[PDB]
Amino acid sequence: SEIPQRDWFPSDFTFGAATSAYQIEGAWNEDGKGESNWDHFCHNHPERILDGSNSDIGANSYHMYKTDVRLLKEMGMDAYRFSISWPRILPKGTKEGGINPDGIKYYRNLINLLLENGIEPYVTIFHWDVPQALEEKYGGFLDKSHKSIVEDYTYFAKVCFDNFGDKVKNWLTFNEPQTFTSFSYGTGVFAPGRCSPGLDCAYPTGNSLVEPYTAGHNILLAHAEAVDLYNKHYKRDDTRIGLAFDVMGRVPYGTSFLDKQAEERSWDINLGWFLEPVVRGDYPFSMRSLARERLPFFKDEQKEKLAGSYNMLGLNYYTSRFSKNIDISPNYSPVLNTDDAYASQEVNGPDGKPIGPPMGNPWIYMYPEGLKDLLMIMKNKYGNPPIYITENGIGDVDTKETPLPMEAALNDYKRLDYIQRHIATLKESIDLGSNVQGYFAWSLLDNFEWFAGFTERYGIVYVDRNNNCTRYMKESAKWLKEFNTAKKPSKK
Amino acid sequence: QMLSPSEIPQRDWFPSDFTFGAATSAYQIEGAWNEDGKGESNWDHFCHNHPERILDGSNSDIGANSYHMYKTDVRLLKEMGMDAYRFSISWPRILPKGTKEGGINPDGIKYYRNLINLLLENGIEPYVTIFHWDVPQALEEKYGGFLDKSHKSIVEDYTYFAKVCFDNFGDKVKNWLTFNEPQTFTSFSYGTGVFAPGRCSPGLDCAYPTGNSLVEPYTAGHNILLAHAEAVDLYNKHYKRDDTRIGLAFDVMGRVPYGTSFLDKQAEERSWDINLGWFLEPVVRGDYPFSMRSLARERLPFFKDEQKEKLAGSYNMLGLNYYTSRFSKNIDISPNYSPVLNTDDAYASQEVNGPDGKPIGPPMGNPWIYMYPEGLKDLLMIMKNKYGNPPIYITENGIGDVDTKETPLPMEAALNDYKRLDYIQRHIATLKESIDLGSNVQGYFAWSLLDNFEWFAGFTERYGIVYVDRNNNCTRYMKESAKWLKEFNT
Repeated sequence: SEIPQRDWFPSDFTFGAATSAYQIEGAWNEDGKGESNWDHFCHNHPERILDGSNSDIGANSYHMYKTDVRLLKEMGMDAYRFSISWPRILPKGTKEGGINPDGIKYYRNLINLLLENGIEPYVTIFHWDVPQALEEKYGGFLDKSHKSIVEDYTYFAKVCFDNFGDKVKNWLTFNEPQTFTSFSYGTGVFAPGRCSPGLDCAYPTGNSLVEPYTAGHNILLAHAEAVDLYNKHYKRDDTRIGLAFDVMGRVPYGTSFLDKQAEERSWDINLGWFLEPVVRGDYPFSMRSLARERLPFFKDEQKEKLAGSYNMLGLNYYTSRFSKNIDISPNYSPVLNTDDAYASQEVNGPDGKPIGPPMGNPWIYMYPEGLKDLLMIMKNKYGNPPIYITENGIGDVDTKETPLPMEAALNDYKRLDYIQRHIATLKESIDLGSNVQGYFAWSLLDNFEWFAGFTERYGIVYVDRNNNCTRYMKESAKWLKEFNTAKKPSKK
Repeated sequence: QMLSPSEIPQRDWFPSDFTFGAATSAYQIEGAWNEDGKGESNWDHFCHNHPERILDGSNSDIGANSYHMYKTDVRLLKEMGMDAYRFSISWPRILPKGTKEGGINPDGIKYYRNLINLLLENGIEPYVTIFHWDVPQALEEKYGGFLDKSHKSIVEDYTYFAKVCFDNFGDKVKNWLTFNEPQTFTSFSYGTGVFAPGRCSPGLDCAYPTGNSLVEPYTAGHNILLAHAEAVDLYNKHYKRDDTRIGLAFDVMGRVPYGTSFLDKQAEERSWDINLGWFLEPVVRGDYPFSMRSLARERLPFFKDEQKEKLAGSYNMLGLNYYTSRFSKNIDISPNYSPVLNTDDAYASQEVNGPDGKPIGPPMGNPWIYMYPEGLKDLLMIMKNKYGNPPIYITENGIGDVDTKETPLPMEAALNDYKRLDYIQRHIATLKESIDLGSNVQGYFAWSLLDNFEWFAGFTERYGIVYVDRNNNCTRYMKESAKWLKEFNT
């Protein structure tokens, strides 16, 4: 059968689940934790969240992590990817502000419990939760000096290396810098909600063509400094560090050679943006030729620290899009930073049919082939470095007007089928030379899905918010459980 | 060097309808530069006023004296069994003042009709290049020729010259090429300035460093495209017959990524674009390559919709002048780098020697030709897979034997041109390989039926398959290459 079996993959292969701090933790202002950009955004603009909710409680994992670890254990996961709340560790976001003991202890307890149970931690240092104190001091990642945020982020990473480096062997400095920059300062659907005048976001007094690039540049400088620090004082033979990129596969809209060029520019604007800098030390050629002065140059010293600043890389894959060419002409001018790719990303092809089957929410269309394309690109174009699919899954719609019955939410067969197909694609990719080494289902738990609030459940484990956030294994989780039971069965 | 007799191309390797011929250009072989009322050209002017810009300080006042010896040229073509002969028309020989009001020169019309008729008499099909770099000096002084900032005068004057050609030769000519190597013409004439009028950007070494190597080449190229579009429109609407065809020929050097980095693949891409796509894409889809627009920006003119419409599909066939290839190496956009020449807009260095230190192919003698037939195959695959697999003619292919005063080439050695024969045989063989791969190539023209004036190289290079003794009344002598071609076609 083509249904994935654990013996399809090497003994060393890794299978886990993933979450992020703001999305599952709760205890937003408990035990000294400082306010983050998201606490601020949700509390100030509930109307910018689909269901007007916030993650004050989320999945209450700050108090229920032991149940989280138990389920991970029961499912036989090899690893668990989670993030550290910058403001829970440093309430004022700086060294000056001081470290929060309860924050350090929370993560220390989680990490130790995971390891004791034989589950390897894959820690995301920054998963979009910027301490509000930094946002107010210098705009956080919008820091025009390119110094303040780099120093503050670097110290944050230092505190993580100092307090957890003896137990953590896998680090991810940043999660989806492209989504973060483009959504936060481009379309403004993410905190702080900035965008160009004329666009519909909470603060249409920004610049979608510039701020996303300013933020991205500071993120890359911060990543380079943190990795430099790591390699000089905390690096160990068995530890790895990198970052995770959000990536949607790209496929030519039509047959014209122009759509092939459009496709290339789209991989560039989405993946290339942050990938090429850590691979070779600079932005993709296409981006420098189109964004021009809006895309900052790197000093030679920065280019050096940037090139090769990873031991592994994560890819968060969910869907794909058809790329359609847009010619450079006097009748076209970019509005969003993503418009600099001179191509429109389409869900539907020229025949009026979606690239793949819709999975339920507004943007996820199933197209496993896209993942294979992505892996072949990493293999053939970017040196075939160690790759971990740090995120993959779907969100089941559940709203007040369209309630999702718990029994139906638990019988998540679409998610199961989707997960199985992507794991199968990983096997096909491996048989073609891909250096992929692990897979993480996104959302061990149903959680706060940013601007979607609680309208989408991505968990393999159901969280009953109506009843003390009690957890319930869904069919997907149960299949993963049997899948992980043994590396190599006997009889699959 | 020169291998296996079982590899030697045979005529039956190609379809009965395939076309094999030789090629020349007006200024290079005609001579009679000011005879029978012929007007002065940009090249007459350049060679006369700037002999130091020509390797041996020569000029083509006589060339191969084909204006008078064309009957012998036809004879040789006939003897070699050539199916066709590609030659060009001298704009100034037809229109001394390059304009309609300047009048048509009856002696010019006569000359070409005699050549064309004699060719057809001997069963040789004429392939006529309308413009082969010889602009009437009168137009150059009037508004700068293709530098016309109005983008109207030159288009009108060229369209009229084209009309005179269609009117007076269209009855016998069924194969037209509007322009020869537009990229070479624009870049060399206004970029590096090695070609007449010899303009370049201030601070650069050329006869007239008062131009702009980042704009003039594009202005000229833009006018050339508008001129081509107009001429083609005119042709289709008044001269096009079911059995006649029109197009143009592009100069093309193959491009191979320098190293294994994906960056060199992209550099190779931009290079094919700046060299070939610059003029190919406009005639294929009505606009310049995306890469060029993203890099040259406003230095690359926009087309009016009416023009994009006339440009798109303005050809029934396409010519490719192929001689060698280069390794393309990436150059990043940065505050430390600034383009100087229009060709620098491609952000890539063109290298002869690869990362292993070996030349892309064996040197053929002159300073730039390295034998790499595989590059021709790469080119035909691109044409087939990316640009609609249109009918293709290799309108130029060959090598130039160095023959200077310092190091004179013994005539006997000049005639035993085995290196050229080898090169010719290998590229023809490559056409057979490309055909088996789906290429829609329909013909091959060895460049230089005769040793001629090789532009800034003067007479230091002999590209002919037929030797021309300029010392003894420009007498012609068959070289080994010609003798093999004779056998090939028989």
